[PDB]
Amino acid sequence: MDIKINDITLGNNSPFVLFGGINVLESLDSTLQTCAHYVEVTRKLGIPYIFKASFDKPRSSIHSYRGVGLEEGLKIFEKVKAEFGIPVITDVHEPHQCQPVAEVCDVIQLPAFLARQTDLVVAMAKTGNVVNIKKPQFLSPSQMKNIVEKFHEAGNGKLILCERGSSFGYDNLVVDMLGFGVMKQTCGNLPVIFDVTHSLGRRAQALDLALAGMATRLAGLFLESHPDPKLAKCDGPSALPLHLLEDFLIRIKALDDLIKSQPILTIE
Amino acid sequence: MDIKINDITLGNNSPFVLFGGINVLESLDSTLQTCAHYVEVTRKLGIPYIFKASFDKPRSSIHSYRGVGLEEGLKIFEKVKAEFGIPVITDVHEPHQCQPVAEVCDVIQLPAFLARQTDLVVAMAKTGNVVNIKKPQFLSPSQMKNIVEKFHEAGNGKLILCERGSSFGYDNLVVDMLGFGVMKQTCGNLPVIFDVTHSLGRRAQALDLALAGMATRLAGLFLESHPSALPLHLLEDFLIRIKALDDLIKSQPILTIE
Amino acid sequence: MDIKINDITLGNNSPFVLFGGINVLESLDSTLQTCAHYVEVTRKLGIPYIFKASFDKPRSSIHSYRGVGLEEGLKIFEKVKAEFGIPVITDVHEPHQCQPVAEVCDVIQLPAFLARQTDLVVAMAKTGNVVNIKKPQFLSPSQMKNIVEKFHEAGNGKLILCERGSSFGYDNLVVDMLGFGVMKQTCGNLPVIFDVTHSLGRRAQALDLALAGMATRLAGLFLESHPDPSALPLHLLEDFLIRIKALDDLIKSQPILTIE
Amino acid sequence: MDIKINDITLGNNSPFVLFGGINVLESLDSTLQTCAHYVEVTRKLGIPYIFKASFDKPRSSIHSYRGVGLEEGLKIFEKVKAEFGIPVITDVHEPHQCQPVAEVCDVIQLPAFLARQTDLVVAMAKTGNVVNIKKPQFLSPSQMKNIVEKFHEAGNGKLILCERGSSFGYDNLVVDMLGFGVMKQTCGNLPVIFDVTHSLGRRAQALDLALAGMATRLAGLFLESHPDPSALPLHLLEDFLIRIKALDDLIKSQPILTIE
Ligand SMILES: [Cl-]
Ligand SMILES: [Cl-]
Ligand SMILES: [Cl-]
Ligand SMILES: [Cl-]
Ligand SMILES: [Cl-]
Ligand SMILES: [Cl-]
Ligand SMILES: [Cl-]
Ligand SMILES: [Cl-]
Ligand SMILES: [Cl-]
Ligand SMILES: [Cl-]
Ligand SMILES: [Cl-]
Ligand SMILES: [Cl-]
Repeated sequence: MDIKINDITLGNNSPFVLFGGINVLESLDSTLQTCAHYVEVTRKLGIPYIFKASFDKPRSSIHSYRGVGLEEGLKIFEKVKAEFGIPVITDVHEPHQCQPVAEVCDVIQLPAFLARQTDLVVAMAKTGNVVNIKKPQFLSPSQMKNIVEKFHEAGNGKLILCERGSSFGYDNLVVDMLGFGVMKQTCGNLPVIFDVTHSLGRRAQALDLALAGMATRLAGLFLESHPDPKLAKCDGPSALPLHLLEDFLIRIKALDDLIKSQPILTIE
Repeated sequence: MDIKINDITLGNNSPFVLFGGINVLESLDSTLQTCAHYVEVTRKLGIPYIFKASFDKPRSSIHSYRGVGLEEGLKIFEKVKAEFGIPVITDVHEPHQCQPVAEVCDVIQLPAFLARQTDLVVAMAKTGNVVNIKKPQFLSPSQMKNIVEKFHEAGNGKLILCERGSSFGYDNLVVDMLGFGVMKQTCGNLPVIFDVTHSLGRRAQALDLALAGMATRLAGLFLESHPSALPLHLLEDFLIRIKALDDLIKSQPILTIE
Repeated sequence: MDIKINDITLGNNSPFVLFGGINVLESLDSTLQTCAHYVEVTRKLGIPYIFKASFDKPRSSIHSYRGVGLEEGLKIFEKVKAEFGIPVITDVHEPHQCQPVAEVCDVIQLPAFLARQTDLVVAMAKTGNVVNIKKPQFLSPSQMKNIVEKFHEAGNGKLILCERGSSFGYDNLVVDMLGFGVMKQTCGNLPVIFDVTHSLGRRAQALDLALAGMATRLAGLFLESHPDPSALPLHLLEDFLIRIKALDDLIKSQPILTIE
Repeated sequence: MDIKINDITLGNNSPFVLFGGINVLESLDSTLQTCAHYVEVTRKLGIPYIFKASFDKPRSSIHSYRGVGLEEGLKIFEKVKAEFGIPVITDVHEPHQCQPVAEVCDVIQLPAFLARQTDLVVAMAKTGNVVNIKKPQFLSPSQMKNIVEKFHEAGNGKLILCERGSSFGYDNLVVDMLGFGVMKQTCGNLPVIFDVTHSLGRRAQALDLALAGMATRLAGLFLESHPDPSALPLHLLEDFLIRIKALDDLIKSQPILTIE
């Protein structure tokens, strides 16, 4: 099943869509600057693109920076849309936020941590917007159908499943490449995308992991990069250096183009 | 570090406290009847007891029973407290709930899935109530120190750490019995309790697992019962065993291996 | 199902048996000295005791110490048995070793890393000796019935199942305390014992872990001790075992409670 | 580091080599028929090829078919080499087997289950043959360096590291795609290959898993087939390999990008 996000076609047998940006909104200028680089690179290479950012980071330490908030975040997203003409994605945290965020933001994201909170799921469903569901590290690929069921019952079937790794002992994640296939098979072939950033604790391996994931035939890649850099723990420890964006994406796109040009081979 | 909950002294070198009750409040009478059974059994045996129940089930299906809700829930807890003269514990899911729930409920519980929601942690901290922190299946015993830090930063140090198992592959949980010690050593010897019910698959294994856990020298046992859950009629036979073991473990000085 | 080892009754509802000793044999004197400490303490407390040691360490690095070897190892074991009149246990690594080792050693042990080696299982089985099966970190409790079936087919039912923890991510073990019961239920209630030593992170945690395991109602406890792989400090042996026994006596004094 | 195996260049930046064959040798006839198909397909597509088979299955249940055995096994291998002029690979289980197996078989394989058995490692190293090290499901990628160090100490540096998945709870494996990079970085960029067959549960997932692995830039792919739970249907080999080769050629055409 494909989903339409404005001009973009999202689906497991379509050219991959980049859901790309930064961990959290810092300011209007930094946002436009970082977004512009993503927009120029994506236009150059011909990759469908949706700008990603959180306006709030609700797990942040008490007196540490957590974002700009809902009011100024939505203002920044409005400007990104007006300036670049692209779709955007952000995450929602309380049921009340859903309708107003859904007015501006084209895709609304269910945090992995809140993935089981029924009122949030219902509230998101009611908006009618495309929804990105982050798969929790503690949930099996087959347990995702229950979240999908819940959304369907609440009357919204435009769902994206986003992989971010699974708990592997203490203080460690592993990405089960077989999980992509299980989610395709058991959730009606909804678009599946890969959050390579949050599957990682360091950036050196980001390309190898991304390429492996995309080799499995996916609707898209979800990725964060540094902005106008805030070094000491501000951008996320696995964020890609922004200047490498082109060199990175050119390889992802070449791989994706190859996989998608070959018909699906059933092994029976 | 010991914590006072009315007359109860809760601590890792104190007689174990039973955090016992049901999954969700359904009706006043049903709650009173089941609570009465716990109260009678625990007073008979001489085990400090705190009655547990949720007033809402925020994660259950659209097509399921989701509880009596806050307003009704608090009324029931008020009645439980007045009738039996015991403390109670419930979970909270939203910052705005904390102050009203904390007016009635002696212990307020941070749900595992919300363990890292800062706004909730702050709102719970501000009540000044004793807090029960549910340890998520995906967090290491070391990572728990970070939640404890948040609470301290928010001005509340009356914290309980509650073990409920850790993720072990897909759809399976294992309880790392070493994690109790790691939490004790790294989180300032705050009270550690064991949620045996949510650690389990089959109820058949509940005594064996509860005894294993309590053998590591813990402040309390957290369990649910039903007339998954322990059958309510077996509560006395079950508690006799836990108490015998707890009393034995606590009668022998901590043997430090070095 | 109980197993008799000379005058010892080993079983999941009998007083726990201590399988205790050292990692590797080094010399006669040192072996007698350490066994003497164990024997003194276990005789005093009234705990059935079986002395454990390897004669070989086949995974050790090339330039590391490996033990005294088979021939010298058996002589030491003969001497240990002669002096103290207790049963002994050692591990075997090759089919040919099984018969001569079994003539001397009361319990022979299948190493975790070789637990699936059919020819080794067959040769151990044929001795008719009591066998201790070390559960591998990568095997589930229900996969152990496959090892048990193998011993049965080869004609030996005097089997002990020995828990030592399970792979938990990279570089960590966790002991699933529920696994004891699953092995009890699906492997015909064979004696289950707990290797607390090879389960462990740092020794400091040995008492807490041993007590947790024994709380589940087990046939025995398996530990190694150090000079004073985090073995127990030898000078703490008595204080340690007083607590294990006290707990084991309490658990065993109460009839099994079926939860239904 | 590259390894020469006859005319084949094996390395993490060379065209991928296929280590392909069957679980176990049953007869010469059946071996030749299956190998013939591999040879034809790999020749047509231009993929370097090494035929794989075990002559023995040391972990099978007692009365399951265990393979033809060493003597008959080496004869079959000799005929494979004579008929097709290709290199071959097989696994060894005892030190005494190593020199005679190494005479015939170009690559000798250390089983996952025996990975830490020092005597076998040493006996394998002394042959001077190319060695495939199977990574155990319970060893971390950084623990592999210790096996490599042993082989280096015992005189052999022609080593291949073979991924086959890691323990993930009970009776489940996961392949950590990051492990390939970690092995390359910490073990001197030795050739790393991927056993998709043993990593798997249902054969339906074989292509996706294999492509994912090879996307990480590897020296080779390791698989079993069968005319027709995990083995690839022999008739799909061409279609399968067309896709692996297309992905491999692309990845290997692009300069390594280090994220800095
Ligand atoms: Cl995110
Ligand atoms: Cl956050
Ligand atoms: Cl998560
Ligand atoms: Cl990482
Ligand atoms: Cl609860
Ligand atoms: Cl719930
Ligand atoms: Cl949880
Ligand atoms: Cl060893
Ligand atoms: Cl093991
Ligand atoms: Cl193999
Ligand atoms: Cl085998
Ligand atoms: Cl293995």
